[PDB]
Amino acid sequence: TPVWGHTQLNRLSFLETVPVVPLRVSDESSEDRPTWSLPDIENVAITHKKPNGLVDTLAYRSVRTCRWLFDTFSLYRFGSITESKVISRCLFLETVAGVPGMVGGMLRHLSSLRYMTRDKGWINTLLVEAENERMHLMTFIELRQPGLPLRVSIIITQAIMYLFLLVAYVISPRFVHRFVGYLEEEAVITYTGVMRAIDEGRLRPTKNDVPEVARVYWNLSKNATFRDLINVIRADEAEHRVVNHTFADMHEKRLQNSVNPFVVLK
Amino acid sequence: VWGHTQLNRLSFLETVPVVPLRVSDESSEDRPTWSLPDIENVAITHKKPNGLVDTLAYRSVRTCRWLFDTFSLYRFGSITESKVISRCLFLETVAGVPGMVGGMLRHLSSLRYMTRDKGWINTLLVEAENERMHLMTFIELRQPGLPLRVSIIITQAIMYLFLLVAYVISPRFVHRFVGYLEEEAVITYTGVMRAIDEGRLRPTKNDVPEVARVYWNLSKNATFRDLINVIRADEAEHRVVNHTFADMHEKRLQNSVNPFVVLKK
Ligand SMILES: C/C(=C\Cc1c(O)c(Cl)c(C)c(C=O)c1O)CC/C=C(\C)[C@H](C)O
Ligand SMILES: C/C(=C\Cc1c(O)c(Cl)c(C)c(C=O)c1O)CC/C=C(\C)[C@H](C)O
Ligand SMILES: [Fe+3]
Ligand SMILES: [Fe+3]
Ligand SMILES: [Fe+3]
Ligand SMILES: [Fe+3]
Ligand SMILES: [O-]
Ligand SMILES: [O-]
Repeated sequence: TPVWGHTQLNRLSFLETVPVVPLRVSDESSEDRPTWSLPDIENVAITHKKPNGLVDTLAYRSVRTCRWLFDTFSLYRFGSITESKVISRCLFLETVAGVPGMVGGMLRHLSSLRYMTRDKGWINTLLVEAENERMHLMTFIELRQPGLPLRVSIIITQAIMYLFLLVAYVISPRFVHRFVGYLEEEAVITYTGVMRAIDEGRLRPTKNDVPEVARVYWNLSKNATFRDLINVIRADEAEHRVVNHTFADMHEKRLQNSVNPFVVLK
Repeated sequence: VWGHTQLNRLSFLETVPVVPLRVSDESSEDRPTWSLPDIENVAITHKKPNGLVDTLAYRSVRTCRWLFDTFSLYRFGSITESKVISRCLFLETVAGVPGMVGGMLRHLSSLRYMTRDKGWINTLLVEAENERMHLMTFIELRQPGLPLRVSIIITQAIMYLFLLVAYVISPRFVHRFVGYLEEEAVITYTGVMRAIDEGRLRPTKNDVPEVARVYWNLSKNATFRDLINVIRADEAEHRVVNHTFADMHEKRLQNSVNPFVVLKK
């Protein structure tokens, strides 16, 4: 269908159409949407992959070290579970889950560009992750819109974590791939916790008007609940878990410059 | 069957030796869909410098071109096919950079500020994947020397850092610079097409590479000329797209909706 041809290609600008384009939520993201079956991802589960040497271990300790600081500073520990404290958590953390796949994608892109070699499907995997995690932010910001302290600390988090991820990937992209491996091992835990807690009525959900952004992106029928939204977000993290653990492994074996195994499922 | 059982496995390393190399996976699934006789009337345009920033973006490129052409010897002697491919190989390394840094910075901005991005990221990201496909194509038709492989490495560094600070200081200027660059590219890519029609240039690569034939949806009959003709249209999509995006900045419209994402749907 698209009416994009040479009369449009010889234009100077389309600045003028800008005021008459609708803001339909589906545009927020590309069409590489994830498609999960609620009854199948329902049985997603908590795994843990053994660290192989020093770098796998450094990686695993840092994620533990961070889970522990975060969990304590943020008071997630004592008090009952709450809607408020779940989404506030997911909101802040989702800002930093978006970074990794954009540094890997972006650097593997640049490498492809300077030794003029073929990437074999790695770049388009990482950037859909980055995107897919950015859409995790976009959903929770429909649910809780935070205030000035939490926002200022999100900005300093990105400054710090952009710098670490960036310079970690240049020196050991296995490290960073291992690190998201384990990062997501914790993401999966935290979310099955939230579903379990709904199922045992300890956190019975108030936000069931699932946002339009999330309905389009996960193709969810109108009658979907917070628990159904959460699960799918948890299913996404199990994928990333396997992808960054498969990617780390591949490096360990010196298979960086080999086909991205997840291209086949497509 | 991509479900829990696959998501609950730890690693898919054992699958690497059983997955085959396919040209269709070297990019995403967002491919140019051109029809040759339509895109034969792409054309050289020039946007008016609207103000001090544009004038600076334009005068940078014009000097980059003058310098590069006297230093590369483009104009010295006759057009040859080695001289065209040499050049476009060099330059198409540089060209993949801008969309990526742009795409990245905007991604980053939606995360820290928690704001809709409204279609820019992807367009700016497939824009980088496109230029890299041009590049993967040109690596098939020539494999450059050691001298040039070094010249290409160091030039990434200067250019990467340049756009990094440029896009943080002023995205208006970058998009314009990019818009202007892609005027010049269409000029070159028409000089070439015209050189073929005249017989001043007789390509020998009128076997077009596999990567390119499924990236662009061409036939095994299509030639060098036809390849230069789908690429040129890519360079004119980035010409408009980018001059529009930079008009959106000049007007404080850089957080409205990217208009092209309707111009598809
Ligand atoms: C391992 C951690 C939390 C588990 C966890 C979650 O519980 C959730 Cl809910 C998500 C989304 C993720 C996403 O990765 C996630 O990693 C602590 C990470 C702390 C930092 C990175 C510091 C503050 O910079
Ligand atoms: C020669 C130049 C421009 C013409 C031109 C072309 O002739 C071509 Cl063939 C293309 C593809 C493009 C793509 O954008 C292109 O811009 C100068 C480019 C900049 C440098 C060399 C240094 C890094 O600053
Ligand atoms: Fe994650
Ligand atoms: Fe996430
Ligand atoms: Fe190009
Ligand atoms: Fe270009
Ligand atoms: O996440
Ligand atoms: O280019």
